[PDB]
Amino acid sequence: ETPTYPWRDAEERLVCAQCPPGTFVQRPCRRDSPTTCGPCPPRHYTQFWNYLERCRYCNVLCGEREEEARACHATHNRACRCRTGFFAHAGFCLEHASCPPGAGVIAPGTPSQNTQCQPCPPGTFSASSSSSEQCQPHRNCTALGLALNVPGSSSHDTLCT
Amino acid sequence: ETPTYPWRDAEERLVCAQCPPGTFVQRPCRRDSPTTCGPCPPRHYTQFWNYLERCRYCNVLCGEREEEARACHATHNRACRCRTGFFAHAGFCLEHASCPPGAGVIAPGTPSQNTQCQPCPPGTFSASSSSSEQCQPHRNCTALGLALNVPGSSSHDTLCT
Amino acid sequence: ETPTYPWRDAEERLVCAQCPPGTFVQRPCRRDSPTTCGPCPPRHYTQFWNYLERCRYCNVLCGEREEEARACHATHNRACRCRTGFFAHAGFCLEHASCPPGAGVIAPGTPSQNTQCQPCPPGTFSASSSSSEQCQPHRNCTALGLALNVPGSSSHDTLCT
Amino acid sequence: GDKPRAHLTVVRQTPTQHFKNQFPALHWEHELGLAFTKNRMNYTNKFLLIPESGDYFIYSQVTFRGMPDSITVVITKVTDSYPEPTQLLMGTKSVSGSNWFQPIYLGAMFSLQEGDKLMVNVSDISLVDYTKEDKTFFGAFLL
Amino acid sequence: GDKPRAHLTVVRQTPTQHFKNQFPALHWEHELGLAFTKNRMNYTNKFLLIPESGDYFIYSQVTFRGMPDSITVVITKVTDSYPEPTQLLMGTKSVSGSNWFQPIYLGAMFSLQEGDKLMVNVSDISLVDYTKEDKTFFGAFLL
Amino acid sequence: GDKPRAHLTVVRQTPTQHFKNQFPALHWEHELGLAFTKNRMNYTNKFLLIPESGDYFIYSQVTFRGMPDSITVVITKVTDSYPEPTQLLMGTKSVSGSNWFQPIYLGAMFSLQEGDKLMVNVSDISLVDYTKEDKTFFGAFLL
Repeated sequence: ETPTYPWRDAEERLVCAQCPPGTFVQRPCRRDSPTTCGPCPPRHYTQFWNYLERCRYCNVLCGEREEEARACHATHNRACRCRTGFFAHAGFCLEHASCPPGAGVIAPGTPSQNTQCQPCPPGTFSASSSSSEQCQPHRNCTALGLALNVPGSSSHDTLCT
Repeated sequence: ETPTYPWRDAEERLVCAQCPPGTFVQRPCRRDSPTTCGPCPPRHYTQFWNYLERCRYCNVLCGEREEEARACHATHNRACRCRTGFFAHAGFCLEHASCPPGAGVIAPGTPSQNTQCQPCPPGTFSASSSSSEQCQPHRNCTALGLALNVPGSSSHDTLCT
Repeated sequence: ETPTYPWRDAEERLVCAQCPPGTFVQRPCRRDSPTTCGPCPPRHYTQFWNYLERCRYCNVLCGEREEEARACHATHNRACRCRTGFFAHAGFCLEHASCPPGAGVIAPGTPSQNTQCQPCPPGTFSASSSSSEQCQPHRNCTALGLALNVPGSSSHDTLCT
Repeated sequence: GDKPRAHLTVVRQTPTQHFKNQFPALHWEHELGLAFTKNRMNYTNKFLLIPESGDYFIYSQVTFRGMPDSITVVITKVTDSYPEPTQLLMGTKSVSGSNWFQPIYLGAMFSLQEGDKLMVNVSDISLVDYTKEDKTFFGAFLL
Repeated sequence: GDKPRAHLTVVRQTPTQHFKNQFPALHWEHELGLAFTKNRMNYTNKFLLIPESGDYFIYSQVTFRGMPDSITVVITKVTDSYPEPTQLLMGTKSVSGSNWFQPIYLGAMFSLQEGDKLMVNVSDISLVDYTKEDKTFFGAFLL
Repeated sequence: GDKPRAHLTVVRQTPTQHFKNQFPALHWEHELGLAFTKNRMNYTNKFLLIPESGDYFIYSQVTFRGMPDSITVVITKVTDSYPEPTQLLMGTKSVSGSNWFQPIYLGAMFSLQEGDKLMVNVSDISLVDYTKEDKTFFGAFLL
């Protein structure tokens, strides 16, 4: 059940136990003794069962427009994500795009994807060119008690009298 | 008459015969014996008289928009040319250019050069913007039995009545 | 007072004199003898007191639009500057810029900086778009004995009657 | 004495069937033309196999040709002692000119162990110029 | 036998306080991750320190990222016997695309002396991608 | 013991008289400044001459400067046993910005024979930055 590995003893061929996440092989197994698993030193990690003779180094630095998603822990590497108004793609970390007047936000900006704009279906509008405004519905002069003097699909809602 | 080469015998300095195209020196010459020329293995070639101890490798692969001009033969490397509607220059293999209305094809597109356009000399025209149409002559309303109501040099031939 | 250096004798640890500009250590010092400083060979230089065992090579070649500012001398490297109508920046050597009509030359083009243009202050003008013309003053029809029928700030001076 | 060495050259790559979003590994020629392996250095299916522990110089060039936003070459070390590979070298370049080509060269020294495997991964395998052995290659030698 | 070797990797650079107009030198990691020094090769504060006279292969890659007119990497040799450094290797590239990144790789062989110091200088230290050990690095080994 | 080595540096190139359409070979400095040859490695008129059979690491950088569609560096092996040269290494890049400069670096390992000759060929010899030894160079060493 316990993950295992083969080793060339300085004596024979024996079958040593592997070491759990957060540890490494500090000393190989011997016929007398089970594997000595030591804890990963600071700024080092092992995320899986392993027979490394040295832990892995937390080698990711967050840079530019990035912050820590995960901290360096004995069982995982450091990780970085793009900041609030920023998203990453193709190897770069660039600021979210704004939906212009006519299209609305159907998907808010995530550290992964860009703000997806979609033109508002007949009956809705988008006033501003920010990345917050969704497709808001038009005013009903009908069910309000007025008359539709002017209506604009693209923006500006509608004007009643 | 037979190409020759000097060799350090494992014994002396002797003068060995070279090997013909399609062969290589399988064994050097000896005072007793002439050079042993063996045939080039598959996917290998020698194009000239030589004293190589190993044939050359057919190391050209045809790629992108290319096909075999020559196949790999015991006496020559593989070779590639640009395809039908394509020509190569500066290291790239790009599609032939089309002559616009006003210029005509004086040189059809060859796997080497691009389709050369030249503006049609007064008395000729080019209707379409393809790379096939040359400079076609205008209609003679004179020797046809009509009158030249409208004539256009650039394109459209001429209209008679 | 004389610059000095420590040396591992092929015998001890001794304190040898350095060599002046235009020389190098031809032979290290010995308890018996002071440092032998030899002259730098042609196309070589040392610009400072030193204990080099070989002079430095005049390794700068003037190229493109450049000429010698300094020649290779036993005490200095060769040096290059951009030519008359040229200036160098960011690693390139490009021709001086011309001041257009409206701005004038407050700083003539130097092998180092570019010709700096500044728009002429009310009361002056710049006719041509060369890099020689500075901000010339307007005509005084007042102190000349005429009247200012037309005046233009940007260019063309003024027209009197 | 007899030190492990290999110089590998590009062949025609087979299209990758599925995308893990992972950078696909190149396949190489290992014995024909300028390609060779010697002194116990084994090449098997995309991997150079390290036969002896020591310090190695490793290099690769991949020529990219386009007829994306970036092209990337990574040299990767796989070991049995751990499920995740190690990125030894990365050459990454932003692409801005509809017909273009560009080489990426990487070389450096690394302490390696007997049994380690080396591969070369690229961002987009279809952009790789495979037409000649002198443009795209991969090698390593014990110092 | 036991030959001097080092492979150094990028860390976060500290902003340079003043400009001499001089190309600032990079700082390096020398023992963690893929970084190492051995056999009397010492790294101290930006310098690789040469412990033994002989011929060395020296290499460096600096990945540049911009979110000027040119980017430049120089590998420089400092000696006590002379006040001015020697430029051994220069990789210089003109920059033309507001978001971009680009590596510069340099490697060559040089005759060096015990006591010589090697450093890597760049045109603009704030353009240097420092985010991972595989993108920006510096090494040397006695042949 | 005493292994063949050379590092060559750029000098001013003489204009090529006629065009065979062939890529012209560079001329090099072989003894002054950072340039050297030792242990039976001979440089004669554009050629590095191989004195001993074995595996060599060969490298070159050519810095190109423009004040065409592509720039190209090739490292070429000439032998007496065959009329046609062998292309060992090719660095080729498409050029797209009227004032520009760009380096091309190539390095790899090859099995060479005593008597072989190595040269560096470029696409356009007038584009080669020749102004300093640290920008354009050519070397080789027996492993």
